Amino acid sequence: NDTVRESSFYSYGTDGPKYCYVLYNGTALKYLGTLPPSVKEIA
Amino acid sequence: QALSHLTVQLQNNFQAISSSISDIYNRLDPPSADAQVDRLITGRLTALN
Amino acid sequence: PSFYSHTSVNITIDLGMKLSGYGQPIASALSNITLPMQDNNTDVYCIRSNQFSVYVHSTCKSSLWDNVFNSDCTDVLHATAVIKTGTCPFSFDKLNNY
Ligand SMILES: *[C@@H]1O[C@H](CO)[C@@H](O[C@@H]2O[C@H](CO)[C@@H](O)[C@H](O)[C@H]2NC(C)=O)[C@H](O)[C@H]1NC(C)=O
Ligand SMILES: CCCCCC/C=C\CCCCCCCC(=O)O
Ligand SMILES: *[C@@H]1O[C@H](CO)[C@@H](O)[C@H](O)[C@H]1NC(C)=O
Ligand SMILES: *[C@@H]1O[C@H](CO)[C@@H](O)[C@H](O)[C@H]1NC(C)=O
Ligand SMILES: *[C@@H]1O[C@H](CO)[C@@H](O)[C@H](O)[C@H]1NC(C)=O
Ligand SMILES: *[C@@H]1O[C@H](CO)[C@@H](O)[C@H](O)[C@H]1NC(C)=O
Repeated sequence: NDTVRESSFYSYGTDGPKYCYVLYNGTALKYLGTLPPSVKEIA
Repeated sequence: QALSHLTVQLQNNFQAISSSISDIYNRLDPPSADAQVDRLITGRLTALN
Repeated sequence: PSFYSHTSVNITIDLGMKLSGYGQPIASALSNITLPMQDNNTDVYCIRSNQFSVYVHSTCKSSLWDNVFNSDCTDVLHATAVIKTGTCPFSFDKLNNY
């Protein structure tokens, strides 16, 4: 629910924008963006 | 079919890096860009003929 | 969307010039190219950030038919380093064009 800095971890660890990341060793490696409201399938 | 073929002929590279003139001018210096664009010009003229 | 991380790549080109017997400036093949230091070396540089920019810094020196560059280039022997496309599908000056 909050932006995570590069090579960092979530600070506070429900309703609002969600920022998605790829984690390798508990640290943010790639930023994927916000979750769009119209996701219908993930392959 | 004739119009369809004429329209689809615009995707031919004609031995160039790209079929988009804007991409060529955004990726290359003008001296090389002109040489790249000349091939597309010739191919499109042949298709029109 | 992506992370923001910018890297500047400075390429240093040291040129050697001389005067030929016909009165024309000749650029020596002993000119040196220096890349930013990476992994304890300065000959290969790979981009490891999301965004990058490229810059060229040129220096000029002169010798007298002895490959001993110890004097600054004069008005006749002054030269500037440039990078041309060659065989690449893109030019160096267009690398900063997204
Ligand atoms: C490019 O670098 C080379 C060395 O890699 C320089 O050649 C040396 O020059 C010094 C004096 O600056 C001499 O004492 C050495 O004997 C030279 N070494 C060799 C192997 O020739 C060269 O001068 C540099 N070129 C320019 C234009 O700066
Ligand atoms: C749920 C875990 C993975 C989430 C990944 C989210 C990252 C990027 C999403 C990009 C936008 C997708 C848009 C799909 C098209 C549409 O909006 O209909
Ligand atoms: C995200 O959730 C945590 C835990 O409830 C909360 O402390 C924080 O304020 C939230 N952040 C935002 C931007 O809403
Ligand atoms: C992962 O991070 C931990 C600290 O959170 C560190 O001790 C460990 O060495 C890291 N592992 C790798 C494989 O880098
Ligand atoms: C490259 O040179 C510029 C000035 O031209 C300087 O500000 C910058 O820090 C240099 N980059 C590196 C990585 O040293
Ligand atoms: C790089 O070289 C330095 C000395 O210049 C040395 O201390 C260091 O260990 C080297 N790095 C390596 C081997 O990863």
